[PDB]
Amino acid sequence: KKVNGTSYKKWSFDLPEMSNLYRLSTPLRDEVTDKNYYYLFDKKSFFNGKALNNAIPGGPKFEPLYPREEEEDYNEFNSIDRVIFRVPIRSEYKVAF
Amino acid sequence: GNVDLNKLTEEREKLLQSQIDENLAQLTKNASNPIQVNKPNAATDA
Amino acid sequence: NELHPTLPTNHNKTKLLKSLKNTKYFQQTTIDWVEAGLQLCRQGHNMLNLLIHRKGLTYLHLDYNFNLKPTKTLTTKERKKSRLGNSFHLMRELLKMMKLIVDTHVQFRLGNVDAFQLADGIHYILNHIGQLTGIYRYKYKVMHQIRACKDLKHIIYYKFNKNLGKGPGCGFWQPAWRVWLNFLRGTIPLLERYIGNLITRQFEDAYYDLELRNSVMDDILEMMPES
Amino acid sequence: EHTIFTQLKKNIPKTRYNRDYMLSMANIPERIINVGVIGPLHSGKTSLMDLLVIDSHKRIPDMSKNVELGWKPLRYLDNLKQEIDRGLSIKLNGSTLLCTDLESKSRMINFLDAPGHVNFMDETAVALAASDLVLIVIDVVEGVTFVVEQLIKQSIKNNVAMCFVINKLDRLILDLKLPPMDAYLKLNHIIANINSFTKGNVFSPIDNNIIFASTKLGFTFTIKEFVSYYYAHSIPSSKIDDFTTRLWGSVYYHKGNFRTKPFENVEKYPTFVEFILIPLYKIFSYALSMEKDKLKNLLRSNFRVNLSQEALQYDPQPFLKHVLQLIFRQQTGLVDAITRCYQPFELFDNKTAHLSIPGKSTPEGTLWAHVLKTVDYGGAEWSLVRIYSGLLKRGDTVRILDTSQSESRQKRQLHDISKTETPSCEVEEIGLLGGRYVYPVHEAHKGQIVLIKGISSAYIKSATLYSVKSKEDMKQLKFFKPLDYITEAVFKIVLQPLLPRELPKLLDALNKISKYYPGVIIKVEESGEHVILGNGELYMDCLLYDLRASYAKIEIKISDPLTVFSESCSNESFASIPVSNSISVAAEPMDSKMIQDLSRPRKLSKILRTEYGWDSLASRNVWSFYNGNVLINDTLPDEISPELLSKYKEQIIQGFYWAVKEGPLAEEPIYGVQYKLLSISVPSDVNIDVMKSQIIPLMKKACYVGLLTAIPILLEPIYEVDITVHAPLLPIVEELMKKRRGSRIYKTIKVAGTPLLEVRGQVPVIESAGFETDLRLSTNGLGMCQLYFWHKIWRKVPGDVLDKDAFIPKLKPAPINSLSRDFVMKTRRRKGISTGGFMSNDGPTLEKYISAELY
RNA sequence: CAGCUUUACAGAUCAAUGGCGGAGGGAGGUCAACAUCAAGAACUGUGGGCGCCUAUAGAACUUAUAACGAACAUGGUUCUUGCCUUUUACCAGAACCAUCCGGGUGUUGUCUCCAUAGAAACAGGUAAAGCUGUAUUUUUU
Ligand SMILES: Nc1nc2c(ncn2[C@@H]2O[C@H](COP(=O)(O)OP(=O)(O)OP(=O)(O)O)[C@@H](O)[C@H]2O)c(=O)[nH]1
Repeated sequence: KKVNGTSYKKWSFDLPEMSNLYRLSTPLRDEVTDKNYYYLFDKKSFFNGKALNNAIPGGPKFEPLYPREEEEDYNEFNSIDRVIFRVPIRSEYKVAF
Repeated sequence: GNVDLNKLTEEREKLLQSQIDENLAQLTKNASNPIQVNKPNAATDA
Repeated sequence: NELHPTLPTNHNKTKLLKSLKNTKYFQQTTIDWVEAGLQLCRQGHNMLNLLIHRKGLTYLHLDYNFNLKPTKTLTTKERKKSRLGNSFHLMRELLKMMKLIVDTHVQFRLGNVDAFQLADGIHYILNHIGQLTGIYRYKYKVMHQIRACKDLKHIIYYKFNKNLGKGPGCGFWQPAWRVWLNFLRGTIPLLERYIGNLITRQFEDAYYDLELRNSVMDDILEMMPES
Repeated sequence: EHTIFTQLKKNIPKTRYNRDYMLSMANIPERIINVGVIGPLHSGKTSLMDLLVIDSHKRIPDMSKNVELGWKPLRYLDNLKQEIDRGLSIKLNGSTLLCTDLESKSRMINFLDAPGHVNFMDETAVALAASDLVLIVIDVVEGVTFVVEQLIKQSIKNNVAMCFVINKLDRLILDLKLPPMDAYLKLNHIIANINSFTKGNVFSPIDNNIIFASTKLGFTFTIKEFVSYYYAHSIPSSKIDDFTTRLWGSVYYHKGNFRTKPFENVEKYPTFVEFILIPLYKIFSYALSMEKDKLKNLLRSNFRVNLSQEALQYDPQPFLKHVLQLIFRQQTGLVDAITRCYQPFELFDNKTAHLSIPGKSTPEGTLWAHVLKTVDYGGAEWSLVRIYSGLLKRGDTVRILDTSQSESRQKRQLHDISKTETPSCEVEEIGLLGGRYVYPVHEAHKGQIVLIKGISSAYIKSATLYSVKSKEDMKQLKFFKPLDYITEAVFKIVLQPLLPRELPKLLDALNKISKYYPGVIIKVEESGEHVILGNGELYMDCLLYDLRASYAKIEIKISDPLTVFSESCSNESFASIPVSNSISVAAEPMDSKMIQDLSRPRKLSKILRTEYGWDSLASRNVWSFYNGNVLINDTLPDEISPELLSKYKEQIIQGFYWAVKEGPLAEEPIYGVQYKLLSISVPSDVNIDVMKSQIIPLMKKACYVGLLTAIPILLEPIYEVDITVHAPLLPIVEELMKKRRGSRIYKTIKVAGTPLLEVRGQVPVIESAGFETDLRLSTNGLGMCQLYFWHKIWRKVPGDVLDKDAFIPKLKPAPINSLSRDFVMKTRRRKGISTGGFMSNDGPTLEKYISAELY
């Protein structure tokens, strides 16, 4: 009665056995499940990075996904002498916001 | 694909006679082509 | 993969159909897997030979571990005769791979072996196709798969060997196996198609303007089917 | 008229209580509690609201299978794509619920889900303004964080009744795995902290103020509620209150029907622990761990509740949640607690006075409402408005006044003490909140908060709407102040649109942003550089998304993030020199305490001054400050008391105001200065208007001169910084702090019964720039930073401005003394004051700066 | 310790009214065949049973989003890198279609185990199950 039957399609347990199984697993699949661990390592984050052509030192890199076209050409906006470079502004940021 | 001419074809079918078809004027090379061929060739007869 | 998902819909599977309607498929012989594998390998070997026969009968001959090579009479004409297709080569490679895994199982079943060695052997097979046989010579999208497998192996080995243990002894073939399965799945249909084509060997930009010219002419002709 | 209404009704969830009844109730005040649920980031206030919504409704539409089961939380009041995807509640989308009490006196509740994340205090502020009770929520684990304390403080300003909800018992039961005694102790500690944070009142489970909860597992209760459910069988009705009272505190219960002696014998486990916490623990353990049959039996016996056939086959967490729900019934306890908290209407008057000056109301003759927030509930712009008095019917034509036009109006009224209504508004439709629908209604009523659809055109951010019928009525009327959007903006961003063919579109969107997000000082600058002061990064990002996706749909360039700096001095002034095209003035740096006071009747003023900064009588007499910046303007020469030229001040200080607004150094506002007039050489030939005009420039010039004299500085703001790290990652945090320029660790507060070192701090907003992300990455998903500005704490940008040598590198960050100047120069450039890629600062007038200050 | 409801019952008259239906199974199968696929589901239409449930079929709008499948391989064309110059065969990134490899849900039928009446209650008895209960100022001393 812990399964549907010999088809082996649905399964349904009690606790102690499950616990035991989990314990057994522990060496193999110790994925650290504090959600926050994956800040800037979620699929969404990765996608964002890809569409921004941006890395995370651990994370993957790609072909940039849009035409890499610069030519902003230094207006009163986005000049060197107007904006102030106190912060280094890493890629880590660019995907995180 | 080939839709814009179907109507035209239909019209043609409707209109023409056999006699008319028989007397379609065998066409003259309005951009006098063979003369030009002759002339360039003669100029550049190797 | 995550970025580009894939959708299916209504379908009727092949194996089930075969089981049901088609003779001469009688069914459900509960084989020890190894035996079945061996049988498959044998059949694979047979099939290639058959295919060859159907073509111009070649000088080359297969090993039972499928490593194709020429017997003798190495000439230009011969080469021309016996280039055949990359699909065929790929199939052969696949068969070889199967044999290798099946052969390890066979070895395990008999003496001169171990269970640990079996797992390790399997791992070696999977995580080195690049060593053991070239499918990468015939369909290079195998190469991607191979690379992936290698990466997986690498991941495992650090994961495995935190302790003093370091060397060839390691099982855990699962993710590699999965990868291989996926690859097979990707490749099967094309292979099947190729096979079908082979068997059915008796039965079956700027051109636009030209096409227009032709089509219009045809239409005109149709319009006037006179004397 | 009717058909449309019917259609609207149809496109909505059908509710367990009758909507008609609710509407009827809303006619009658004292039956409408406006509550703002408000807390720290991820308290679970939204979740709680969702629970309430669930309880209310029969079936909810988007309520999928998983949510029902209880894996994913359902935030019914998330609504918007932004929010659904983000994980943060990001605006004020509440709802209106008829709820019964313990003893079912039905009462309609205008609930408002404030966001927790600090950078949206704007929304929190709005909620506070709206709400007369404020359901503070707290995470058990993170404890009473500084944020909570701040909220409490700022709620006691408002002012409001503070019901507390200690949410996340589940986390101390399950995650921290506290012994029940330990848990109890922790709770007590939390309560104590809360009390401390509070000035006047005292908070405890007794007297229905605390409400213990866990929204993940989906159960809230008060002690009283618990007693009602599961301690009425065992005891008579006379000794129930007494029992309840006994329940909380250092009190024990050794065998005796029904005594109960304080202290004590043999075994521990107090009354609270005994009759509540322990039970909860048991429930948890049996729900997860026990064989099911036994649990079922227990639940049949001890709680009188039946597990269905399906419910037995649930997975543990969901199952646990279900069990909890079964136990503690649809959350009336919370409602009861809220009711108990709200006095009511002793506070209400005071609150209204605070919002809109003291005085007296006028019910029948005129209706008045506080247009609080503009929002986008159902795509289109609505206005959430609290009708304070009177009743606002559909299609009524209504007066409006943006709380910019409020102080001025008041002044005018005072002066007064032909008819002139300045703007108007046709009220096209009105309805209730909310979650995922507006329930449309004809009548707005004195007490209830409602979304109105006509209100927008005239107003932006906050407003007062009304409908008078007389001069007397008008006279009586008062106008709400603008909301003290607690945090106050700092964080700068400059927009351009990528293809300026669509500047107009951007502008349009920008207006919407300003309206919809009300903590958004959007200055349009002279040089086409449209500017946005957000609270901070995340908020700004959200706003950008709203703009760039929804309210505009354009590729929109975005500057690296700046901050507003402001102008102040270190030393006092040394030479008041006038200017002519004739006044001279000079300024002193104010005392820190005084400044702080300012940030948070002449005789009275003098007294206050004396109390604060040890100022003399003369000093007290002289002063006349402005702007809430803050600067102080002193009339302190010798001749002015005999003179009637220095008399008539109302005109004179216009110039000063202007100066304060836009300084010398950066045209970036002045702060933290006590100005002193030293001479006003007015000629014989008056021409009064002309003279006034002259003064208006001249005063500004004088101020500038004074500032220059006083060794002026740009002040950076500082972000006060919460960091809730796991203890052994504090060194990492410290390292991180060290790595950047400005930063400081004031106090490492160990949170009670957790591994979380709540390590408060200071960081200059400029050098923040995604600091949160940096913190999180470094600390491997531990220690959610929070940055904020409630304090309005500014500071020196290190070093001396007005030094041409300064620094080495252009592209890189500059050193600290050097930086003193660099920012200033860049600010100037941005403004359009300097001329060139290489330039300097100096202040006229005159005489070559007094011959370079006499060499 | 009282009440009514239900089950087992004993023999009643036996109406009587209600219920129960004038009785059609419940499992499961690496058994098939047949549809129909994110769950929605509002809302409208029409069924069948009572402002509303249960089936359907028509879009709205949803959020899909993480998981029809906590799975991931492969084609084909068009655009774009790049091998380059080419047949494959490809590097690596788009777009839109398709291809396998798996899946549920009901409609049915068939094969292996578990079942098992052909109708009961009225009037209240027996036995159990399910809920409801100590006068001195505001209810009944
Ligand atoms: N362990 C635990 N988690 C909870 C509890 N309540 C809520 N959560 C989780 O923590 C998160 C916070 O819930 P929300 O309601 O989104 O928080 P919030 O009050 O909306 O916070 P804002 O977004 O700032 O308004 C969710 O992902 C919940 O699943 C609780 O009592 N215990």
